[PDB]
Amino acid sequence: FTLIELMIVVAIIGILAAIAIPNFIKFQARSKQSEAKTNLKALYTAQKSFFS
Amino acid sequence: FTLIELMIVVAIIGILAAIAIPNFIKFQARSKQSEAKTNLKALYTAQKSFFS
Repeated sequence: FTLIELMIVVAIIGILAAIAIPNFIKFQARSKQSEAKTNLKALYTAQKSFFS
Repeated sequence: FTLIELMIVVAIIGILAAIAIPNFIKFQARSKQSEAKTNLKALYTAQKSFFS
């Protein structure tokens, strides 16, 4: 190999350092949203038993 | 040998002192021109790496 190849190697690692991956904060927000579901279903249950 | 031969020897040395040889300054200049080639290829390489 020669100088151009080696500079391209450096440039490629520079590219990978700035890659645009998916936004996983969206995934973690969807994980955090489950509190609302569980606690609202608990509200529903408690209301039904209270009415009964 | 005689006087004519000796004078011809002197004249031949006079001729050799003024012989017309190739112009070697052109060969020196062709040697010096290699800076441009090497440095322009380095410029090309660096431009390609920067683009990448």
